[PDB]
Amino acid sequence: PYNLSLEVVMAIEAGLGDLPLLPFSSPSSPWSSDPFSFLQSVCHTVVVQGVS
Amino acid sequence: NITDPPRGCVGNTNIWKTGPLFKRVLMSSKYADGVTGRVEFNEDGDRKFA
Repeated sequence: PYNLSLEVVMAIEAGLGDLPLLPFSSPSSPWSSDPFSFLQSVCHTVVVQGVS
Repeated sequence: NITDPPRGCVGNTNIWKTGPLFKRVLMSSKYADGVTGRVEFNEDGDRKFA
């Protein structure tokens, strides 16, 4: 409803910033063993993006 | 094989080994305990004949 326009927000592990027009390849670091930090980051990114 | 419950909320990222056996053991007491007495909790885990 209300002429919705779809927007996709990629909640990658990297910090929020302007999307760059250049492919950068770097080695992936191991995931943090604390899931609470990941949950808080996901919640903050969703709130900022207003993800439905 | 009675593994103690895991400690912590972030370190534990697996289900406890003491699962269905622990539930079956817990839902196996049949005595006269408490004011109601005759603890016969079965099926979903609720007593009978109150």
